[PDB]
Amino acid sequence: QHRSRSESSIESFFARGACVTIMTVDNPASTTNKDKLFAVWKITYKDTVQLRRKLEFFTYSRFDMELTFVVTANFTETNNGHALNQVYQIMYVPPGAPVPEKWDDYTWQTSSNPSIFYTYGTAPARISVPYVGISNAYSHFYDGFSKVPSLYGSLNDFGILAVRVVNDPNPTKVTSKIRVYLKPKHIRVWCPRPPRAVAYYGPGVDY
Amino acid sequence: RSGYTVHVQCNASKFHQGALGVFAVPEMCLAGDSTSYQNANPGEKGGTFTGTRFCPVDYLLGNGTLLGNAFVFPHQIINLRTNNCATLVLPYVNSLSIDSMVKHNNWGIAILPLAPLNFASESSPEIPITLTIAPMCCEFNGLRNI
Amino acid sequence: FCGSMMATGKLLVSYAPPGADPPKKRKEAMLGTHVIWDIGLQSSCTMVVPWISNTTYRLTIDDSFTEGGYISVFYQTRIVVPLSTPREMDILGFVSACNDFSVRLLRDTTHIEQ
Repeated sequence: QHRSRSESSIESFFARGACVTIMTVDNPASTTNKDKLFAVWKITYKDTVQLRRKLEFFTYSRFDMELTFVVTANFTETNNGHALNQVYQIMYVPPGAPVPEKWDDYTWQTSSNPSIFYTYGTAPARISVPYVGISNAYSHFYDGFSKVPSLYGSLNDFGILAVRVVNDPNPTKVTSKIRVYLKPKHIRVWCPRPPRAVAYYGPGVDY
Repeated sequence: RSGYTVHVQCNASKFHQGALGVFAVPEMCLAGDSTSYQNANPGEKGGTFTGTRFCPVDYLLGNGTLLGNAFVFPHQIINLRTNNCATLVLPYVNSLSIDSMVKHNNWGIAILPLAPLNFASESSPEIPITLTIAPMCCEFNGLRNI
Repeated sequence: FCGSMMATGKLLVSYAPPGADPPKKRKEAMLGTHVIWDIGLQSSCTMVVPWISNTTYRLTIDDSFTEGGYISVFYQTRIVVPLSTPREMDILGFVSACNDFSVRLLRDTTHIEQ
């Protein structure tokens, strides 16, 4: 037999990096004193059609995450004033911790939240998150309620990603976008199910 | 925690024809055409699918997936001209090693007519289907009073 | 069961022990001691009632007892027939004593007096 089944394996079928979100931040002008924008996004796969649809083939799952960040920037007005190099703080808030609510706040200080400091113009930043969960596997479908006479189908908690620019305001407003590329790793699945059609999918098992 | 053994039987004569499919869906999250705790738990009375209250869609199995693919789930076929009994031995399936039974339903059992019922003239116009469930390897912890 | 060879169905034969009033619904009888008799592959059903009493003997004629148990037959399932076959069947019953029965204290009261 000169044909192998090694390209349909679970790792081959799933472990591929795809963009999951685009987070916008900016460093405003030092003249106008409006608040500096910061980005917050909760980790969830229910916004990428392809990854979700490939996950709904099964009901129980386990995997680690590999996250990469691609940062780009641009001036947003025709001014001769320029800016120096920029450094970005990319904070990962594990599942269960408070989320930032203002750009300057103790949440960008806690020793518990691990951060990355990335200087513009260098190789993209990368990290790996392990399997974080209280059960022995994620559950895409859950026939249960939180309270019995309450939500019908548990939701999975992965963490949060917050992003800001460490530099203080320049005299020039510069806007930046960070694209997050996620890659599941060491994945295992259980109990296959029939796949759903492309009907925009849905928030739950509702249709 | 516990497993189950389900035995389905159909009483039919040699002049009846039709086919049934029995499917054992793990974590059978259903949906109607909009749920509450009253809909997902109808009790021993059970519920009924429907075609084109809370009544999922038969050809979608109530969860948006086509009926034809439903054979990925553990299943059996009762063809009246070959056999009229089916048996499924369901082990315990859950992400946790043990869980609260009062809030969580491990399995769902669905019975769907693949080929409608027909019979010779003047026969019995409707035949009975019986379910018999036996728990296996049960065990409980955290005993309260009463 | 003295019905047709082409009939099919199920009956529930339940035994209620002494001191318990008779069951009135098939579900109540199902939770007790019972047997499902399948009309279609067996023509006769046997049920042995054991010996239960505080004393070693019991009086043949007694009043206010209102116990001893009951035997009941319930429709577990309807009866299905293939064709114009008659839908009315008959069943007969027979009773006997096992090899551990006994009696004592002979009493005779037969009299033709007027």
